[PDB]
Amino acid sequence: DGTPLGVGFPVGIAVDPARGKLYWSDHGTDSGVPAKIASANMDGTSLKILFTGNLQHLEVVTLDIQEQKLYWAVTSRGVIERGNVDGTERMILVHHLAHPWGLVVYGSFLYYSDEQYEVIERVDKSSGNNKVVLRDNVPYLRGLRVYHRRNAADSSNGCSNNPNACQQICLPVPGGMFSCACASGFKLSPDGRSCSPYNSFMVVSMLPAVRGFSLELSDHSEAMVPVAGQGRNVLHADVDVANGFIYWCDFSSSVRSSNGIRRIKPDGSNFTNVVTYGIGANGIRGVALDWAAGNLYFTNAFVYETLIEVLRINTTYRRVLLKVSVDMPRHIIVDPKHRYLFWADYGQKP
Amino acid sequence: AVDWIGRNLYWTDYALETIEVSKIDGSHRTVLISKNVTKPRGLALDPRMGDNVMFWSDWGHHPRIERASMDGTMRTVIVQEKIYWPCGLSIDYPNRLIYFMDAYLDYIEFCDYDGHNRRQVIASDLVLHHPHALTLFEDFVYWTDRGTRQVMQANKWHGGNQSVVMYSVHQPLGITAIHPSRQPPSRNPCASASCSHLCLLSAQAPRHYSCACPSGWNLSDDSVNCVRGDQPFLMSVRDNIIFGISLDPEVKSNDAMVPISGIQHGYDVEFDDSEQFIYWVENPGEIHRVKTDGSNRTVFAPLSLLGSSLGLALDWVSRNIYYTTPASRSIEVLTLKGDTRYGKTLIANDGTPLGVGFPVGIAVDPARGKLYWSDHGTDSGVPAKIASANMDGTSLKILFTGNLQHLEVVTLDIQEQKLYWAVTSRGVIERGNVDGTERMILVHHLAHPWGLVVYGSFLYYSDEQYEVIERVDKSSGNNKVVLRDNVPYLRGLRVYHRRNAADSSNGCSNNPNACQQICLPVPGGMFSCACASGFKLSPDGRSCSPYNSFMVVSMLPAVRGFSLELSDHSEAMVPVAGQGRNVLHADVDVANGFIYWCDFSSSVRSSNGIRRIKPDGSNFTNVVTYGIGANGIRGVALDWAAGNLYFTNAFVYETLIEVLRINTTYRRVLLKVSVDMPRHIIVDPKHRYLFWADYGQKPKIERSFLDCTNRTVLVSEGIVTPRGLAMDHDTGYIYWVDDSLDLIARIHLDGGESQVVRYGSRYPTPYGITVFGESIIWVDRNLKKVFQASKQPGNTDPPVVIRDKINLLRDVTIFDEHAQPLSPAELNNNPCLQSNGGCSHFCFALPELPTPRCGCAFGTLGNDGKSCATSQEDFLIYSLNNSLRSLHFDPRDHSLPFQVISVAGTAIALDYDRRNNRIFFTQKLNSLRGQISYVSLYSGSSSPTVLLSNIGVTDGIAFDWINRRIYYSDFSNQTINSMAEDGSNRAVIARVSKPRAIVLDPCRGYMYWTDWGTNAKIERATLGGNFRVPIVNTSLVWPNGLALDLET
Amino acid sequence: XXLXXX
Amino acid sequence: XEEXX
Amino acid sequence: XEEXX
Ligand SMILES: *[C@@H]1O[C@H](CO)[C@@H](O[C@@H]2O[C@H](CO)[C@@H](O[C@@H]3O[C@H](CO[C@H]4O[C@H](CO)[C@@H](O)[C@H](O)[C@@H]4O)[C@@H](O)[C@H](O[C@H]4O[C@H](CO)[C@@H](O)[C@H](O)[C@@H]4O)[C@@H]3O)[C@H](O)[C@H]2NC(C)=O)[C@H](O)[C@H]1NC(C)=O
Ligand SMILES: *[C@@H]1O[C@H](CO)[C@@H](O[C@@H]2O[C@H](CO)[C@@H](O[C@@H]3O[C@H](CO[C@H]4O[C@H](CO)[C@@H](O)[C@H](O)[C@@H]4O)[C@@H](O)[C@H](O[C@H]4O[C@H](CO)[C@@H](O)[C@H](O)[C@@H]4O)[C@@H]3O)[C@H](O)[C@H]2NC(C)=O)[C@H](O)[C@H]1NC(C)=O
Ligand SMILES: *[C@@H]1O[C@H](CO)[C@@H](O[C@@H]2O[C@H](CO)[C@@H](O[C@@H]3O[C@H](CO[C@H]4O[C@H](CO)[C@@H](O)[C@H](O)[C@@H]4O)[C@@H](O)[C@H](O[C@H]4O[C@H](CO)[C@@H](O)[C@H](O)[C@@H]4O)[C@@H]3O)[C@H](O)[C@H]2NC(C)=O)[C@H](O)[C@H]1NC(C)=O
Ligand SMILES: *[C@@H]1O[C@H](CO)[C@@H](O[C@@H]2O[C@H](CO)[C@@H](O)[C@H](O)[C@H]2NC(C)=O)[C@H](O)[C@H]1NC(C)=O
Ligand SMILES: *[C@@H]1O[C@H](CO)[C@@H](O[C@@H]2O[C@H](CO)[C@@H](O)[C@H](O)[C@H]2NC(C)=O)[C@H](O)[C@H]1NC(C)=O
Ligand SMILES: *[C@@H]1O[C@H](CO)[C@@H](O[C@@H]2O[C@H](CO)[C@@H](O)[C@H](O)[C@H]2NC(C)=O)[C@H](O)[C@H]1NC(C)=O
Ligand SMILES: *[C@@H]1O[C@H](CO)[C@@H](O[C@@H]2O[C@H](CO)[C@@H](O)[C@H](O)[C@H]2NC(C)=O)[C@H](O)[C@H]1NC(C)=O
Ligand SMILES: *[C@@H]1O[C@H](CO)[C@@H](O[C@@H]2O[C@H](CO)[C@@H](O)[C@H](O)[C@H]2NC(C)=O)[C@H](O)[C@H]1NC(C)=O
Ligand SMILES: *[C@@H]1O[C@H](CO)[C@@H](O)[C@H](O)[C@H]1NC(C)=O
Ligand SMILES: *[C@@H]1O[C@H](CO)[C@@H](O)[C@H](O)[C@H]1NC(C)=O
Ligand SMILES: *[C@@H]1O[C@H](CO)[C@@H](O)[C@H](O)[C@H]1NC(C)=O
Ligand SMILES: *[C@@H]1O[C@H](CO)[C@@H](O)[C@H](O)[C@H]1NC(C)=O
Ligand SMILES: [Ca+2]
Ligand SMILES: [Ca+2]
Ligand code: NI
Ligand code: NI
Repeated sequence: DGTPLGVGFPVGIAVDPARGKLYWSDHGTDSGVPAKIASANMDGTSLKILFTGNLQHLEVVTLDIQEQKLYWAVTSRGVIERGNVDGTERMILVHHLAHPWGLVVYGSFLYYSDEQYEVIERVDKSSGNNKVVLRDNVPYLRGLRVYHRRNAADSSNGCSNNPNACQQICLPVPGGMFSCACASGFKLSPDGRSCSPYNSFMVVSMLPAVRGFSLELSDHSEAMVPVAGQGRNVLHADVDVANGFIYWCDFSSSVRSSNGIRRIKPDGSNFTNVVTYGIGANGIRGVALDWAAGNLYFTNAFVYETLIEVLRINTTYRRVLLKVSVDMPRHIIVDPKHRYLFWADYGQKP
Repeated sequence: AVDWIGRNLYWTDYALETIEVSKIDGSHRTVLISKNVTKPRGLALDPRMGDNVMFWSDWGHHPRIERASMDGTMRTVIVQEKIYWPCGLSIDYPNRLIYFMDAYLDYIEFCDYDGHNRRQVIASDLVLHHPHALTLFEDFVYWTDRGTRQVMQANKWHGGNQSVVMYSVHQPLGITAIHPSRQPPSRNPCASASCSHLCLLSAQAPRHYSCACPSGWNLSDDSVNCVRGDQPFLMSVRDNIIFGISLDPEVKSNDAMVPISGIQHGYDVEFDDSEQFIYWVENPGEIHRVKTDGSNRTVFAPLSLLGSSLGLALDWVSRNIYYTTPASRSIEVLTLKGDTRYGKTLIANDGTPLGVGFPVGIAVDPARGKLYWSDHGTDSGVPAKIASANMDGTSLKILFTGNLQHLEVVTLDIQEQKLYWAVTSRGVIERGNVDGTERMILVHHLAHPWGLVVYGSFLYYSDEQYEVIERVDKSSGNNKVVLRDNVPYLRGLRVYHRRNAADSSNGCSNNPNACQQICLPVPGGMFSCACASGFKLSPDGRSCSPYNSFMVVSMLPAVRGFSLELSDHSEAMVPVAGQGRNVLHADVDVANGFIYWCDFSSSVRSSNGIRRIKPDGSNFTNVVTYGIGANGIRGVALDWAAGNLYFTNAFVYETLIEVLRINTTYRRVLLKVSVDMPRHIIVDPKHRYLFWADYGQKPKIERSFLDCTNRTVLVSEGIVTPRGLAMDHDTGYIYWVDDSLDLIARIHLDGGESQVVRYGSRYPTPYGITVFGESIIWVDRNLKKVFQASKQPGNTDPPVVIRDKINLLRDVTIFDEHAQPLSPAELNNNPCLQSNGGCSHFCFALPELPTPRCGCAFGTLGNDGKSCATSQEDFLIYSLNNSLRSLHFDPRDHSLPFQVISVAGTAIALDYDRRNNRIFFTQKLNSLRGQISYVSLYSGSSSPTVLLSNIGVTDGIAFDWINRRIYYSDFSNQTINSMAEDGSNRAVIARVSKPRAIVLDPCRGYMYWTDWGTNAKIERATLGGNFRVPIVNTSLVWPNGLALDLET
Repeated sequence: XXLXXX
Repeated sequence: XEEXX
Repeated sequence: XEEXX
């Protein structure tokens, strides 16, 4: 979102199972989130900005759980830095690196790989000091990790103490508590444990995909399983609240059969083509659904003609209402309450 | 549309959305109608006295056909009903009817001048698909269709009697009927007018003319005289066009100057009010200019050979223009005065933060001699910053730094000494003092600021994402005013205004013509003389001399030279770049002033070869082009003493070490190997040794004599992929680099142990090395840097970076007289220094001997020991395209028995005549024109003497040494015929389907030949052609070759 | 054919 | 003659 | 080939 607390361009992730806090490194966005090191509860509740400053080409972040200090690398300055999770103490650990890509802290040593030096090096986690080379002349180096024994007994939280507490997803929070979550397109029930479909949300349609966002701005989750993938080029979308459907019209100038009107439930099921036959040279340029009578209104946009059509849902009856040549209706909204149709025209004589 | 009475010229511009008028000479143009017009397509006008009226058609959001007086005053709308796409107009002068057309409603109609008596010529008809333009004649109307791509004719009153005039492959847009009746005469009221500049006809009764004047001119109260408007205006450069818009937001005309159309990728502009010129850069690396009225739109100078320039700033006192080259990481200057252009690079990208990382904007202060630029920084020492320096490039300083991600152009307020800039990452415009003390945010919540300029009490900025040009108060950023809106592709801004050089004079104006080439002002009223690229300032402080000491850094795209002193960022040589450059290694000829390099291309030929150029960019000539292997020239070494150029050309499975005597055609091979692959070769005339590196199977470094005869290995253990090697002559050590070992090491010429100079992770890919004085200089491919460090092993000082962010580094060499000594004492009395040692072709010195071993390019060395003659022995001869070439029987002897003989046409077969010492060979010309000739092998070596012409293609030839007559076969004519050695009598021996080769046995009276026709066989007959029999006539298909051995 | 002459 | 990806 | 760009 517009606030600095949101994710701008997240690169790395570190998780602290006990004490329940996420940590991530962000490249920032223009006129929005800065490039910063941020932290939040693993359910996403309390966004926070820990370190901001000379970070430009920020690399992945990592966490030393035993010492509770964050590590990250800045390519624009060629350094590896440390910082407490409190966001207070910050210092430079290694100098004169070329392009750090991955780094990991285990035991008393810190391992980092430089993609431009084509090397993997080990240094102490308190300071550079004893530099040791593990591999050299290795091209295309990337991130690193240490495979080691960590058990559920050495650290525990709410989601481990209470299995089967949440029906779909359990997310720990600081203090030993746990927060239940319900997938995508589902909303947490008032009991706090079960799941129900997202009764109230808003629909935004992009050319690549159709997505749903909740009205309450504190909820960053997707309120609807996104409609995306190959063959998607969305011009408009309309909703059917009672029957639980979302109608959208695809467009394609070159490839046919990519034109028409489709339907889908907000949970991602029962995909079905509604209108496929008789689409004009320019696709369906507008869609409007009459939730009272069950009528669907849409606009066909031929090269020199424009039709306004009706289709009764779950029914093959399809009718043309208007045929115009000098006027070009484009976007249709229907009002069953006052029984009117309003459409916008942006051709000659708008 | 031309005005034949008033001698004017009208046109409609769809992109500019204006209707413009000028004289018929194309001068004094102005924007006539610019209000309330969106898409003007059609245009017609009636210059007759009774009308003086013009018509145009606009197909905007509200289509209409409008009329107005020819001076644009009395504008009315005549057709705005039943029109969707008005396209094309024409006037019927006799009866005063205006014909118009519509491409959407598909009709042709006409009306009177008031648009009242509307009739349909062609309507509700399918003859019209997408008609564009029309013209009239006597009772006929012609029009063009862009849909059916044909020109039509019909009756102009009812549309009957239609026919197709013309079919056209492309869409026919314009059409006019040329005849005097279409252009009726009348009285010219404008002919008596006293108006300066433009005199436009009008429909007003008293006078029927009205004076007007071009864009940027003022209409005086006399109503006949105009004066140039000196008021300022804003130049709004956009991605494809530059507009001059007035500073008054109420004026929406965009006609303060003639628009500068045809821009490729516009970023910013720059002006010189002394000559009223507007400057902008172009992508190919050029700077263009044009006057405010469009008189001398021309190119002006080339900016950089290795990338396009982005920023622009002009000094109106010293008459220099500064620009930034982000592709080359440099800030450069160019000279406007004089007919000869001089350019220099001021600041480059060294390792220090004070250097130039990625210059975006630049603003100059001619007085006080200060230059400011905004830097994006790099993934290196250079951060994002606002930096300042003197205009001679000396005192680099960092003024502001911090949260400056995605910086934009920087603007200087000279009157207040305040810097202004925009930051996209935070969407703000900030300002601060030139000394770097104060800083505050002035404008908030911007989307993507691109341009900004300070003039008077206001700050103008253009936002590329809001598509708006806005004026705000420069002191506080309050009182926002919108000038333009909904304009896409918004780019930088600049205010054109008159600025006198006298009120802001500097050192370069008080002392003109002091410096030979370039003058650069400095703080304190002084000036600093400077020289163009490739020249060094002489100690006298005024003249210029070419660089005599610089390093030649070799890259794949270009070959560039840098000074040995790190404080000098000037380009020490004119860069070699452009089309066709893909260079592997370079070498220098200091004494003569030449730099050699080898270009390589894996696909296209004629790109491989060795070429030479002077360090000032004069007399580029090719050196070696013929006979380059598939892998191209892989190493260049020049013997500055003997004038020999050694190189290694690699084939797919072989590689040769080859010598070419410079300025001469003498070229010979010294060594041919398959297991070894010598790649980089160096030569040492002092110790008289030849070294090279090998990085194939069994990598090593080899040492050998100048003739490649005493090959020994110096390093063969702990070495993989030695990219390059270099030598310091004063100490006699060989330095080499290993990218596969991250190792830089050295070893003495006589051998011993290898000394590790530098190694470790911090040396990923060293690709080329050189030695100068106490320091080694090498390039690193991965780090994109050119380093300098102490030559002595065991040193722990970090290397200093000469330059940074150079892509595709390959090699580095020193261009200095100290690195190529010429005195006999400094070369250990090397022979071949005088008269090439007396040798005729090649002069190879030997390590301790006082007499040179002369080499022979072709032939054998005589008893004299310094002259060459023909082999006088047995050898092979073969024909290769248009030449006859020779070869020795010994595979280990690479000398040519005789120099290649050049012939006309293509040589196919040949045979040798002992007695006269000549070669009888055949030629092929055209498809069927064969030919037979002979050439002597004696010292005369005249042009080949022809024996016959106009004969068919000949596939073989044999000579009878006993009977002194020549036998040859004609493929195209299916006969084998004979001839005397003088030509003379000719006879036919036999007929054959496809004869190729012939062999003779005169001492037994028999003659053999081969045939590969429908049935392939080898036939025998007497030399007279009698008793023909086939010797072998089974299992043969294409028996091309025949040879007879008398010894067995 | 589209209207724009370009 | 309209908008498309 | 070995290197071309
Ligand atoms: C064209 O044809 C399609 C099918 O191809 C129809 O789609 C169906 O529409 C009906 C409309 O009633 C849908 O039925 C509704 O389902 C809702 C979800 O059910 C879940 O949650 C409820 C609890 O809220 C559980 O009981 C249930 O088991 C599920 O877990 C229900 O909430 C709706 O309840 C309403 O009706 C019931 C029964 O009468 C009442 O008891 C309730 O009070 C309430 O009024 C309802 O049952 C059905 O899910 C749709 N199926 C599909 C495949 O999507 C379209 O309706 C039809 N088009 C048009 C325009 O008519
Ligand atoms: C051709 O026609 C054009 C348009 O009529 C004339 O242009 C005007 O010329 C006058 C005189 O030079 C200009 O007046 C000056 O304006 C300055 C500020 O202008 C800016 O701000 C105003 C609004 O505040 C805008 O309208 C304007 O576009 C600019 O953005 C003032 O600072 C000047 O004041 C100073 O000089 C005057 C007179 O000497 C003093 O009295 C003041 O104390 C002060 O020192 C001055 O008022 C006017 O702005 C111009 N308009 C335009 C559109 O630029 C040409 O002059 C005319 N040419 C000729 C030769 O006839
Ligand atoms: C193959 O063929 C090429 C030509 O195609 C030859 O190249 C020429 O080489 C000679 C040297 O052998 C060059 O001559 C030199 O020119 C220099 C530049 O002269 C300018 O600057 C000087 C002052 O520095 C002015 O006096 C002069 O007017 C010019 O403005 C001179 O500096 C050199 O002088 C040196 O040698 C002379 C004697 O020759 C001494 O008297 C001087 O003291 C000084 O030591 C010299 O004159 C010539 O310019 C080259 N021509 C071209 C076209 O490049 C190659 O030499 C030839 N051989 C090989 C192996 O390549
Ligand atoms: C530009 O076209 C517009 C639209 O027709 C004109 O605006 C109208 O002009 C008439 C003139 O009588 C007025 O009666 C209306 O009140 C105007 N409407 C608006 C919204 O302004 C406008 O006059 C035209 N301008 C020019 C210079 O041609
Ligand atoms: C094409 O031209 C012919 C004449 O060559 C037209 O035919 C005559 O038109 C006049 C005027 O309408 C009539 O009075 C005559 O009776 C016509 N004679 C014939 C032979 O038809 C014809 O009208 C033109 N084409 C069209 C369709 O108008
Ligand atoms: C701008 O254009 C004009 C017109 O071509 C140039 O003036 C001509 O210059 C040539 C060569 O000096 C003369 O032979 C003509 O007589 C000139 N014609 C006129 C109309 O004066 C002018 O030189 C150009 N400006 C510059 C400096 O390039
Ligand atoms: C092979 O020989 C032919 C001639 O038989 C060469 O053709 C000539 O090429 C030159 C350019 O190098 C032209 O200027 C001549 O006009 C050509 N002559 C004829 C008769 O066509 C050809 O170039 C040779 N091929 C190579 C690779 O050198
Ligand atoms: C291939 O060559 C042999 C050469 O002998 C031909 O054999 C002769 O054929 C003729 C005609 O049949 C006989 O009269 C001879 O007696 C044969 N000679 C011998 C010694 O065999 C043979 O005919 C040739 N083949 C073809 C297809 O021409
Ligand atoms: C809708 O979806 C359910 C579950 O995917 C499926 O079983 C059912 O057949 C579908 N019904 C229709 C009419 O699409
Ligand atoms: C070297 O350059 C100048 C300028 O082109 C030329 O006049 C001179 O002839 C050239 N030298 C040779 C030998 O080509
Ligand atoms: C060069 O090669 C010859 C023949 O192999 C050998 O005898 C000689 O010692 C070598 N070196 C010198 C000093 O000539
Ligand atoms: C073949 O012989 C013919 C006539 O018998 C002669 O005209 C011609 O020149 C010869 N070959 C060619 C070139 O066709
Ligand atoms: Ca049409
Ligand atoms: Ca390496
Ligand atoms: Ni990175
Ligand atoms: Ni930007």
